Amino acid sequence: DIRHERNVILQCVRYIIKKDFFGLDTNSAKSKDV
Amino acid sequence: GPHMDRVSLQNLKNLGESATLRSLLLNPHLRQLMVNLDQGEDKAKLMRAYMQEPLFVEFADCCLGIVEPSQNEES
Repeated sequence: DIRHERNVILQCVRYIIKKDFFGLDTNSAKSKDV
Repeated sequence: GPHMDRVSLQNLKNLGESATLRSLLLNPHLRQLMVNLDQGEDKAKLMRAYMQEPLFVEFADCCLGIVEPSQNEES
């Protein structure tokens, strides 16, 4: 199911970029407003 | 909700081990798609615009077979 599959791609992509390309951690809740 | 829609790292790490999938990363366009989608400038339209390019389609269809524990019903 494409609803599932497309989100699954997000896991695949992000894993690769994590050890292959940049490995950055920009997607984090670094907001200290909470 | 999308709880088990998230893949375990084992399955994801198996992608880089797949000789077929790693060979897709060799495409400068495909790798640009990957990084663009991750940055999330507009994942909303990217998810659509990426499924029309055969390069990303190959990547997607390849990773599915590696990360999906979901059997083909009764095949």
